[PDB]
Amino acid sequence: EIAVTIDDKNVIASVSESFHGVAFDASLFSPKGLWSFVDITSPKLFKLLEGLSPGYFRVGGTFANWLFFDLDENNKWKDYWAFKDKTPETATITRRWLFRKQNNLKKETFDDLVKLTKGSKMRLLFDLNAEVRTGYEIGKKMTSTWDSSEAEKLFKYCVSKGYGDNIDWELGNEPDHTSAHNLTEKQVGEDFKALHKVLEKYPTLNKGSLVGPDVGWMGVSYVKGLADGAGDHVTAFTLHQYYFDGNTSDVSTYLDATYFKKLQQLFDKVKDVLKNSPHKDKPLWLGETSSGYNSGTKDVSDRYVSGFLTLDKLGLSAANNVKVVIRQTIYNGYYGLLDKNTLEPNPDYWLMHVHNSLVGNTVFKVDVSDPTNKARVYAQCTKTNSKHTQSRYYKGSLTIFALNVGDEDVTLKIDQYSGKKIYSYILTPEGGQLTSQKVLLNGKELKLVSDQLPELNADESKTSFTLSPKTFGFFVVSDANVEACK
Ligand SMILES: *[C@@H]1O[C@H](CO)[C@@H](O[C@@H]2O[C@H](CO)[C@@H](O)[C@H](O)[C@H]2NC(C)=O)[C@H](O)[C@H]1NC(C)=O
Ligand SMILES: *[C@@H]1O[C@H](CO)[C@@H](O[C@@H]2O[C@H](CO)[C@@H](O)[C@H](O)[C@H]2NC(C)=O)[C@H](O)[C@H]1NC(C)=O
Repeated sequence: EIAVTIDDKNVIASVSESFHGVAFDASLFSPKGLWSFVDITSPKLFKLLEGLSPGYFRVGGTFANWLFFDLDENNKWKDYWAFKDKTPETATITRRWLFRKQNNLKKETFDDLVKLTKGSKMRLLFDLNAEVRTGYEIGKKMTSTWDSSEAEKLFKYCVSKGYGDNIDWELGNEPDHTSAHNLTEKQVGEDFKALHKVLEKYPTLNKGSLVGPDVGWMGVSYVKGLADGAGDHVTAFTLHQYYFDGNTSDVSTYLDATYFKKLQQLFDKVKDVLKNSPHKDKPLWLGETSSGYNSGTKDVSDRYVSGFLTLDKLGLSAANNVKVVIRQTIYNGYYGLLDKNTLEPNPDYWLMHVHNSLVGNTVFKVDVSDPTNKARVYAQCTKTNSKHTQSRYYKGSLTIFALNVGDEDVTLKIDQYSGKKIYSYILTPEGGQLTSQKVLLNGKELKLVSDQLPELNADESKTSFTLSPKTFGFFVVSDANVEACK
């Protein structure tokens, strides 16, 4: 029904081996530390994160700009206007600042995060506070300089504990959108230059990635500002992306293929802003991404139907040589991968785990004949070393994956592999309901067991590349014997 060509001869991208990531929002902290519901210690969580490994665990977001390591009564910043209650005098001087005062990142919570990420083969990507600044004068002096004293308190603690081998750093978050000090593109460049100079003093903490500036399409000027100011010291540019407002959306929004292209346009805008930069080919990460902003869509974005945009994003990012995709959030909000209380995995968790199991980092271009875009196809090399695929598929195997938001059955006519052996991994909702919170792999429900991931049951009843309406899945062409994959 649908014509599909895969150019399996030309590698268009090579993503990170650590392609998958999850975000742990800094809004999980309070002045007293984590909210009481937050679980970063259950064996269960270690097993679920391992299922997305090797990957990234991002601690960050808007609230990172009022998080304080080991907050006590003597803290340097406690008497500073941006970290006190709003006054008539400070009420109109900021860019959308929330005046939430100070949250506490406790020593033992930072210990637990290092333990969790090390334990799960995840890197800890920590979002440092950018709104601790000197030189500002209310109503007189707009300019202000990043003050590294807070970051160095955490760096000294890391060195004291022998932490660092799995820690990556970023600084601030969406400065274009929310900022006490109205940070400019030039200031963010200067901030990253200054952080890189500090990290030079902590060599055990400076071997991983320094990424920024964590902006979406309205803030791409800050990517250019960061490239100009500190580009020679930045590993990768972190981008943020959401297709729509989750709060005004419903089940139909999550099936709407007109949204797909929003992601491509973000990548095009970044390439354009960088067109006159030595850093035009700097790796891009999605450092914080989901379908709906404003915490997603209640009782929708934690359900099966979230999977369509989730899968399209994973394939289109990889096709654009975006190295890392960090999903907002591991839990909390309506777009959580897990239930925040039970850690029970939502359908998007299972979709990411299956993608992580079957999909390697070498990427090919897929030409698909469907001007409607209701059917989306991607092709990358089968991952050969996942607990699933180890000694099961071998280098040269191709993983094709696809989604179908149409209300028809589609057959992908992939002539060039006609007569090859197909292993199918088809994800459908329990009870046929798009809002199901339970997902079937080839008719079997995916679930844990004494906190163990279930074995993936491949379906060897091949024959064609077909999707039922409103489904997605992966097809491993075990004997594709693709040269680029060897
Ligand atoms: C910092 O930026 C803001 C926004 O550009 C400036 O103006 C304020 O914007 C906020 C919301 O972001 C409004 O609620 C305020 O009423 C606006 N204030 C005005 C119009 O004065 C703000 O003046 C800027 N501050 C400095 C120091 O330049
Ligand atoms: C859109 O936003 C509002 C919050 O501003 C959500 O309504 C809240 O839902 C929570 C439970 O998740 C309740 O505790 C609050 O009382 C609700 N507040 C209000 C003001 O209604 C709402 O669920 C969101 N809707 C969607 C579709 O995501």
